[PDB]
Amino acid sequence: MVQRGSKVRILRPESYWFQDVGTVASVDQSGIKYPVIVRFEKVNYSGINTNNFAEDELVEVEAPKAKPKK
Repeated sequence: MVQRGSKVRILRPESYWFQDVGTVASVDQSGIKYPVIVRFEKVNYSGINTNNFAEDELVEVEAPKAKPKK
């Protein structure tokens, strides 16, 4: 589940930030090309920092917990 704060991988071959984990800034539910907003640290050929992606084009890859079960 992609909430505000969860980091996800980018699966958009068009996005300069392919194969990189960004952070979800906010989720808009009204009708846009990318309901979920993602943030990055690097830039691209256009010189951007934040963009918008769809949840289906993102994978959840947060730092796993170091404690399966005691």
